Amino acid sequence: WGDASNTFFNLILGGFQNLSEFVTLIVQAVTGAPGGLTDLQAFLTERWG
Amino acid sequence: WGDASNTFFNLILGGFQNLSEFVTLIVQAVTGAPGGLTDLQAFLTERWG
Amino acid sequence: PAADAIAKLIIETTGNLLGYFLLGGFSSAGTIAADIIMPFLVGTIAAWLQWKNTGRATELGWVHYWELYQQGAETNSWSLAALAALRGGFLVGRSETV
Repeated sequence: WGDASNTFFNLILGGFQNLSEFVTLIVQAVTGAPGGLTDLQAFLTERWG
Repeated sequence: WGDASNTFFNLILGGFQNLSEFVTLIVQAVTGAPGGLTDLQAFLTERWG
Repeated sequence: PAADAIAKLIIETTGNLLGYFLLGGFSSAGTIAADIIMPFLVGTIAAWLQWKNTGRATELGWVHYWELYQQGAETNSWSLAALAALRGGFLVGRSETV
């Protein structure tokens, strides 16, 4: 079970515990302000405008 | 099993059903036109041009 | 069987272990588990019924035989009828006149 946990959380999930924090990481990588996917879309829309 | 399902589909996977749906959401957030990763690359490349 | 039936031991323990795993219990011991050790306690939780016959003790007195293990005609029915199983067990060692 410990080996399965290592495989699931390190290999399959990368270095991310879940998908929500990974979304936040994507938002922080493409935008200065941290936030959700809506925040990402808003910042990108402002940039394109 | 119900608690495990809640944890998997809400915590680990966020609010997204699957990675394909999450990819579509990322493409819709960063580009106006929905589509796959190829569509994201195409829109961003024409915007680069 | 109401505590450690094989269906319980498989399904419920697998679900509990999967929930613990998804929370990250095996990644780090911080998580609090919910009955992931049920197969380890097979035949130990509420597995017996002991009854002391007070009337028999009063009849017999200070010196008496203590206890007797009794197996029913149906080996998996005492949990269904505890009282009937106990009375069937007490059917054995009683005062007898012929």
